[PDB]
Amino acid sequence: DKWEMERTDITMKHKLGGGQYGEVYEGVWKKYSLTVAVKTLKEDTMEVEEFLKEAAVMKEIKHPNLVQLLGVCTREPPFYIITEFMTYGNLLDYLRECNRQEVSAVVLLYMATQISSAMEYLEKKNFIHRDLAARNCLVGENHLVKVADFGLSRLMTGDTFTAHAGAKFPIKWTAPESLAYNKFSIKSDVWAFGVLLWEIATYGMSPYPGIDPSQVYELLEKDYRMERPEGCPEKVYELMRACWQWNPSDRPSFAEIHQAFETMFQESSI
Ligand SMILES: CC(C)[C@H](CO)Nc1nc(Nc2ccc(C(=O)O)c(Cl)c2)c2ncn(C(C)C)c2n1
Repeated sequence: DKWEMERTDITMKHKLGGGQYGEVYEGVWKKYSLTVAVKTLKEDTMEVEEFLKEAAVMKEIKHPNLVQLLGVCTREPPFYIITEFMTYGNLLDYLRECNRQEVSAVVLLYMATQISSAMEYLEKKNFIHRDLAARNCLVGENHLVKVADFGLSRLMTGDTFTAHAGAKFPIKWTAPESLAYNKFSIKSDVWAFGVLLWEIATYGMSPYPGIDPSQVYELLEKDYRMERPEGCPEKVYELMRACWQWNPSDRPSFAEIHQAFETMFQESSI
């Protein structure tokens, strides 16, 4: 493909971190004097074909609020996925460490608007994220937020996919039908978006504070939901609650969610 790059085109600068399936490095694409992010493959955590398929999916993604693929190094090991660099790291650490006078209520609305826009695009393009959380959103200059998209899957909007036998999910972000039946759809991303709103509203607090993850399912089925965070506008909390409807079909679409946040963002600025 025209996405293939020479390994020598990039010079690594610094290791940013990395966890589950690979490390992230800050690098420089010398030919364009451009700072980039390089995703490596951690052997024994993820198979080569599963990693190459992630890159194939990213090739098709083009949105201002979705991390842009720049190139890939597949020919031989180690394999790399080269994307644009997001200067301030993940949204979780950013919210926890920020100056709340600078990152005010309007900036929070701005951030939710950008995320919902990326999700509306995935919904329109027949993609599912399956890992929406603040730690998977990246921040750039002037509160620019982009959703990381390594784990995207092709799924016709409305269809439900089933995860593999004995799959582990981050319980507190996972929709009840996904916890109980390993069923994932755009509606399960709507549920996770609800949790992401709560992380934004609390400036990076951990959801279901103090609650045992093994008791979350039973609580959700008995209609327990996180309460309205301090300072959260009731309209924004009504949206979280609409995202947390037990029935997937009762949850709003990302087009409706995006429209609601766009209106509130325009109004708050005015
Ligand atoms: C923990 C690592 C892996 C990080 C945060 O989630 N991932 C991570 N961090 C990024 N950039 C930064 C920016 C600043 C810092 C800093 O502290 O100075 C750090 Cl750690 C990373 C990044 N940019 C594009 N990507 C794509 C690959 C989407 C990134 N993934």
